[PDB]
Amino acid sequence: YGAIYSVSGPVVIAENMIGCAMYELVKVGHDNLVGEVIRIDGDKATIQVYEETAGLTVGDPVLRTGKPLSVELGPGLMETIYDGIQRPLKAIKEESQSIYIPRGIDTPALDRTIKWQFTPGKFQVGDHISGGDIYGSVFENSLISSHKILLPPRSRGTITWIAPAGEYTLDEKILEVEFDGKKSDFTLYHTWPVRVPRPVTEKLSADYPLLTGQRVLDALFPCVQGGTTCIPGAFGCGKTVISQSLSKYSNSDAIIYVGCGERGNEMAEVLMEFPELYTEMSGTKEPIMKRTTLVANTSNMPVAAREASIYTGITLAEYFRDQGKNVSMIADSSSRWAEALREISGRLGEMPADQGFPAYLGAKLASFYERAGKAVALGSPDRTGSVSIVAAVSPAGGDFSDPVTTATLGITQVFWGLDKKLAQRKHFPSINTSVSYSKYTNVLNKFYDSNYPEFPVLRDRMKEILSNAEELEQVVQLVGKSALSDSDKITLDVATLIKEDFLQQNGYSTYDAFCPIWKTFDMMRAFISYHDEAQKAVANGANWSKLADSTGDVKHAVSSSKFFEPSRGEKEVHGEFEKLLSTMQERFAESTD
Amino acid sequence: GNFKSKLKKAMLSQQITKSTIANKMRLKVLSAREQSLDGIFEETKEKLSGIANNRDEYKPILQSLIVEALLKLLEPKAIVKALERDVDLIESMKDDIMREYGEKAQRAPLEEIVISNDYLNKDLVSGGVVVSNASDKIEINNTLEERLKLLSEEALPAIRLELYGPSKTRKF
Amino acid sequence: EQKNAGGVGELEKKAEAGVQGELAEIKKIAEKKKDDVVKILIETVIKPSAEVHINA
Amino acid sequence: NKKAVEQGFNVKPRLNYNTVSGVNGPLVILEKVKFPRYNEIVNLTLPDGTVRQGQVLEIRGDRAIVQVFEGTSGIDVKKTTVEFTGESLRIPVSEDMLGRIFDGSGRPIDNGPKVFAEDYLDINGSPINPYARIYPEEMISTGVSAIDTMNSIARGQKIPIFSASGLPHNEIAAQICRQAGLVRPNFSIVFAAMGVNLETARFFKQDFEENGSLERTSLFLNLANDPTIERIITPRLALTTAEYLAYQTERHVLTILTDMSSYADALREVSAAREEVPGRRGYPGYMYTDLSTIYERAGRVEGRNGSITQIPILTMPNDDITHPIPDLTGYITEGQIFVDRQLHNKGIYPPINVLPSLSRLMKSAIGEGMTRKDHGDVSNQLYAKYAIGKDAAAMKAVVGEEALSIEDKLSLEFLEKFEKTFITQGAYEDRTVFESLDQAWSLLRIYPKEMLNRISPKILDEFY
Amino acid sequence: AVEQGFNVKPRLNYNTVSGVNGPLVILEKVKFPRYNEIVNLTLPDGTVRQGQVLEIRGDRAIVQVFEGTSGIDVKKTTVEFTGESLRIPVSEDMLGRIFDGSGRPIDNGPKVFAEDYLDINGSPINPYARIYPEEMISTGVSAIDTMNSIARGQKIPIFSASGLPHNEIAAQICRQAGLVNFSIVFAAMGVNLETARFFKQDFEENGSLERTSLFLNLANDPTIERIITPRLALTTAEYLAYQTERHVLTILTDMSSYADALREVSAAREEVPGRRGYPGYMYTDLSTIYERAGRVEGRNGSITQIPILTMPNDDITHPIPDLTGYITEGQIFVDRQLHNKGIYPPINVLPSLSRLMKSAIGEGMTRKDHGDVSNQLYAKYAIGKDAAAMKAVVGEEALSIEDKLSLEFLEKFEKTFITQGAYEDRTVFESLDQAWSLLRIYPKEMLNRISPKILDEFY
Ligand SMILES: Nc1ncnc2c1ncn2[C@@H]1O[C@H](COP(=O)(O)OP(=O)(O)O)[C@@H](O)[C@H]1O
Repeated sequence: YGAIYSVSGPVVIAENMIGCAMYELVKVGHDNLVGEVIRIDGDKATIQVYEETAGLTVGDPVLRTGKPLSVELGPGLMETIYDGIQRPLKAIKEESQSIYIPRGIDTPALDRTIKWQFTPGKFQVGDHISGGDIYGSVFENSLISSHKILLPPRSRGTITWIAPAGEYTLDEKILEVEFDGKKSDFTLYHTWPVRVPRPVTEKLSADYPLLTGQRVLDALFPCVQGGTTCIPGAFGCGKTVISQSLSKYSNSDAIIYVGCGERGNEMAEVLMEFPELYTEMSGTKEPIMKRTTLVANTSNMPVAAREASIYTGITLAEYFRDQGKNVSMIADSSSRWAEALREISGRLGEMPADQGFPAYLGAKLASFYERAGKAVALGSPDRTGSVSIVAAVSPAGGDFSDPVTTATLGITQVFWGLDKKLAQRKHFPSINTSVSYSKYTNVLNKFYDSNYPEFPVLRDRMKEILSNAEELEQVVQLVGKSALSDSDKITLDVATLIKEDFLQQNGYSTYDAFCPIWKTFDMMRAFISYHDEAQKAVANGANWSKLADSTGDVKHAVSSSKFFEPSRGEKEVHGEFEKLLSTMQERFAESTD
Repeated sequence: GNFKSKLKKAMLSQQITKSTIANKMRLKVLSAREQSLDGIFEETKEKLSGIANNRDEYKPILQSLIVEALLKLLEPKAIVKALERDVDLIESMKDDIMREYGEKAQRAPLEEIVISNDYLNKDLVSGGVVVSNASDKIEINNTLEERLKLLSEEALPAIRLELYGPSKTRKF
Repeated sequence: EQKNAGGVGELEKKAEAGVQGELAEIKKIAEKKKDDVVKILIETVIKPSAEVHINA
Repeated sequence: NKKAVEQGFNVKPRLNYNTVSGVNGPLVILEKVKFPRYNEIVNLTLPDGTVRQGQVLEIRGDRAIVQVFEGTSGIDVKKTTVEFTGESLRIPVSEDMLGRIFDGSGRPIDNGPKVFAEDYLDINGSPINPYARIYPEEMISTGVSAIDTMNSIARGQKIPIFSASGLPHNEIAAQICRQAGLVRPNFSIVFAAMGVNLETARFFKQDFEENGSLERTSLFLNLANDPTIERIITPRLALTTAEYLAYQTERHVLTILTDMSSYADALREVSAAREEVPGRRGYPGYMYTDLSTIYERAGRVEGRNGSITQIPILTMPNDDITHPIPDLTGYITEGQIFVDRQLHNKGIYPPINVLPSLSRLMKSAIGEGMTRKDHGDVSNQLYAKYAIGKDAAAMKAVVGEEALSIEDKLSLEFLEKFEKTFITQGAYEDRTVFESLDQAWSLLRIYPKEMLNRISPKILDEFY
Repeated sequence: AVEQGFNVKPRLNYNTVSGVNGPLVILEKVKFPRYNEIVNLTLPDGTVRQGQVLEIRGDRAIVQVFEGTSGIDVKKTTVEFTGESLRIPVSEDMLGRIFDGSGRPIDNGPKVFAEDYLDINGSPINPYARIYPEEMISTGVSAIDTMNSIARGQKIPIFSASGLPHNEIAAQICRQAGLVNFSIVFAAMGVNLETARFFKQDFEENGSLERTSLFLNLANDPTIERIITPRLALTTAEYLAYQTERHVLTILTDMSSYADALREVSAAREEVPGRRGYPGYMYTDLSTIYERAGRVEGRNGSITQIPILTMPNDDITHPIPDLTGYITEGQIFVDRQLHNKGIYPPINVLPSLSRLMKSAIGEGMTRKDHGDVSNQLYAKYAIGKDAAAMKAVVGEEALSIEDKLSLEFLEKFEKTFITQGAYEDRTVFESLDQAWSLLRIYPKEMLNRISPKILDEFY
């Protein structure tokens, strides 16, 4: 045990500490505040503390734990909210009987008292069991049922005693591996260093789309299950709402929401809203909250804990991928992680990179975003999980030229750049279609050919319409609409209709909270057909000025197609869209006759 | 066009599997050289293990191995870690080792040489010593096993030129 | 694609057959030069040099 | 019963250090300190007798870097006695604060007695447990239509007022402070004037008395002439008093933190003294967390009927949203009420520009029984038509009114009768949310039902 | 004949680690520390991480650790001073393999059976011994082979912003980089696994994996061995090209990530920083990397260097692209605006330049009209951009007849000449014919930059 020697915000240079390793976990202070070592200079080892350092006194003992920052994985992870360090907020509140996070609470990461229905896997006594093999499944909840208990990735050997089926607490031994004569006892939970990525057999190309349920996203800039995503944009653009509408209705099996430097009321909103929504997956109306775990490190909670929250979230997502679940980790305000790194570097005195950030920010972000990606799990049986990272980079001042935004665009394959100007007009989700891109469009051809064959053709056609009308509107804003031709006027009107009735998706509304892939494809077909048939009609000789008044009914029916509630069923909404297309064709035929 | 594209994809698949079939066989040749080379070092390790058995022939080698590492340390006092089977030899060789270090390094003779009781693992080390500084913070893994490991690391081109002729491609 | 898949095993067997000569040549070279290389390595490992650092 | 107070019914001696080993800027570096405590309020005793407080900032072994709130002007090495209180800064809080006027540091300046403390609370506060937080769904009938119907204010909302140098942020913030009331059932108020000029201080201290709020408002007035660093602890003191009131005596507090740009400037002028990482525009890198520590002390908590609303008035320099203060305030807070220089020049009061204004607690507290069912759709439709009108006004200023289409002309008419008959409002004229929605519908009835592309068909049928 | 030494040099193990911070490990009492030495830090867990001595004092040695300093204990880490700079074991059998960032293999193959231990830093080539490369390679890309032509031995990077298809362009160049049998060495530098797998897949599909050696340093790999990866790849390339008389096409992707690694290492040394925080000597470091191209007087071999580069914010003024332009011979500029407009390859030939086109252009090398056609295309494209700006600012009607022709040429040039599908391999002659079909839009009077003796013969 060393002693504190200097405290300056969230850095505690602790003297008499010969023997501490880099990124080792220490218990700084009498309250046993959790801290990690980041720099060593002889005896004095500079510690960043994941807790309020106020009140620390020189000479306060600091204990070297002997193990890097480790997150406990196993049953009980789901349907709980955690702090930056792996601490349950519910357990902390009930232990402290207060509404504040006390300094130095050491509640167990996973509820030990709750007993789980363990049912042993295919492995029998004597069979060689390698890292990551599944030796049993616990019934976590009605939705994440069969929470398959993996062996620790570094563990290997032959089974000596596997527990029979029954009810077990986490502290209860479940399996004992004999390896080279040294028996090791394994339980339902295993710790894991957050910095070290969980091993996988082999990563795979992510060929299945993460259906966000939002028309603009999954119709113009798709994200695949296992693809890094970035959502830059100023305050109020809608990064948090896109993240929440993704974690509420995506096709991901399990979700690890990470509020790294977010607002407290946002996490409270998630806590009260997720139990009130039900996912149609698993053949029942099970609540969303049974599949989401939350890592809430709000903005005012300790600066250093933001990095711990990000790494804990990604490690939970990696564990649930190794189980075989299509996880979708969501790092809310990933720029707050960069700001935490900048603050800690400023405390350390390290030389800055561009704009105050440390020189290693790009490397840390790259190593974090490389954790994502579909990959075959480590051991038998064959499992194909996936982690999709959707992190909301928050630029300083709204300009995408921020170092965190550039270092995130260099690594992420998707870029859902938000526009503050579109955000102000309540044009939501305010996706800036000019700069946003998705590098997974080529990969998703193998899925769009199997389902919805015309989807890519419609996507490029609508991107063409939007780009052409954006350029035309840019010209018109300085040269007037006098010189526009009839075809150009149709392009302008059609793209305005697209922006105001298809791209815009009013979340927190009954009809357009979740526009799934089939309704999105049908609406997309309706809009594209309207544009194509209007252009054909004007080419046939019909004047656009008269055609607008003649087909206002068709235009309003198209714009009102977004009001078709998806809950009516795929067959019903598809039928309504077929009827709308027939009515549109008949109306244009009558007008052009 | 989709059928033509699929045929092109299948054709490129044939090239992909044709290379990986040849690459796997090509790496079978490379693994054969390393495995046989490992046999050379496997045979060498056993032969050096027999050197320590012949205490008469191994006697002055040990005095050289201690001195060859003492001259690198240049510390006035040193700690010599040796096997359980060589402490007796070193207890008699120390007097000459002190003078030999004094002469070769052209400095004052060693102040004190101490055979530490932390004997080397007899199963992994066949001979030699691990000479350390006075405080045991700076040391030299001058054992026969480590010596052969260093030779294996730093001599591979010479073993290649011995086992095989120089590569016909390598000119200039 | 099925026709190409069927030929993979035949291609693998043909590749394995051609390599087997190289493995035989490697084994012969190893057996021929094993004594010489072992002698050189042993003579190098034993009989150490003893020279202080050139800058000392 | 209350045995917690008895545990602190003890005496603890304090060490007086005449060991000042130097001083540079606002930082006093001590030496020979006996086990320095990081962030411990320290009472310096100047040679002239003046007593200046200060809190430790860095405790390199047997040395403490004490920053003094009132400035180091006059600190001598061989005469100042630096006395360690051994505990972080604490304000003596009680239910008797309500109705008193405090200085920047909490020392009363109303010629009244010292606060008969019910408890001492660390001014830094503690992060409220996000599991204990409650999402504020109780909307406040603010009275100003531009806020009640668009960018709505919930109870635990922390919605700042963004305004330029000369805009009437104080007048609007006083109107919100005097008319705020729950729509479907008063607010205790806590004030924190940071760097305001005496005119603004007297305006608030007189408006509260005029409306009778002063019987339940505690003012923390840190004017321009007050020490610059005291503005760092003034908002923490105000929010600690408000946290006590709300979360312990179960009151509804409406915290107002005037001139938050002055607090940000105090942060910059302190960080630049410590040569810290310069973030952007010179503000320290950690200013996000420094402002978050302030703003996040708001919102309702589980099991307690209290609630802290925040309206931190902000003075944007050069009326730029991209400036670090308004940018980070927008990221941290849950809305903003953008007071517009262009609107103020046009003569509209309140000069609220709804387009940059936002409220993240308006997706809740709208619809069903909280307000009329048309609120959520009508606000969005008003935003859409206001933006269309602004774009068409720009197009008109460029090319001429002849090229404006029928929709553009309708947008111009809507924008005119919107800015001049819906945003505009008397200073003492409060409009219920239902009346504001009725006026909004009267504006919307300019368009035919077809052009209202945002209102749901059911809402159109029932209300248009 | 060949000469080699069976020599065993015992290595000093130092447990005297003083302190560790960032990527640097500071030792305390090394005996005669050697600069640019390679050390093996034995962690308390037993794992061994290589290092490299960056600076020495009387007894100190500021070791940078390639595999990161996580888990290094000041009381149980033992540093083993090897006694020589970083030497890669090369062989003619190294072709067709895959290696990690630090030179260790990734594929299931064994350790490379050494043929020579080459110092990775290399040795300076005598400028008197360098042959000026005047043998153009027909890269197949129209915008490169026609207007920014590459000569065999030229170090020409691909300046592409974040998210642009520079990987696709470089894979295309590798696939169809014949002359008007290239061995390839690849140095992945923090590229994501998607990009690395795409490069590996392309090299396998085009049959190149039989004659290519990849040095993959993924984004998951440690961020300091990005300083050894270019040197390892380039010393392999130098070995093959010079001492095997082979032709090598080196692809050093993400030199921006290499410079980020240099910044991370330099900022931990508290060195005086250059622009944007990059080290002052970063010009010299990037020069030591890039300047290892070119043919040699004796050995029939060439390292045609194509270091892909990620200019942040799509800016040339940024230090990495600026110094890469200073060192390398021109650049291939990939344009975000063109990519958004949908062109592939999105090469913007206005910032693009090839310093050896002036010699490998034509007049008996490729075609008589090559140089004049390229100059005419570049001039008319600049005129087209100017005309587009003028039309956007002051209306299209105000544009002159020449400006309108320039706009039509710009459209038909971006949409039909630069625009080419991947796996399309138009020869330089086909590229010149398409260029002429573009230039015939203009009348013969408005083609002033074309020499009349070629205009009258090709119009
Ligand atoms: N898709 C959407 N549908 C409806 N409202 C939205 C949508 N996206 C954002 N919002 C609005 O934006 C506000 C929240 O924005 P948020 O995502 O928190 O931005 P930021 O993360 O920059 O603060 C909410 O008040 C909500 O009404």
